[PDB]
Amino acid sequence: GENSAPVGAAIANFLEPQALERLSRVALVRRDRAQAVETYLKKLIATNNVTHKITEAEIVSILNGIAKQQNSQNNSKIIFE
Repeated sequence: GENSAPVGAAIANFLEPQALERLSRVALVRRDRAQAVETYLKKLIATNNVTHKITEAEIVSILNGIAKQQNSQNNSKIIFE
């Protein structure tokens, strides 16, 4: 209750009921994917990105990217030298 936000409560309220259930199902098979979804939300809110939440449409799209992200790659901002 209240606006305490221990650690995961702050991000738990930034999700959808239907989307939350989906994340639980995927985590059962691939926890790595579900871990990135929960960590991604906290990353955006903790950083500054707080203009939208994660719905069933967003969670499915991000989940697909999460699995694809782990495909032997580590270049994002270090490609200018």
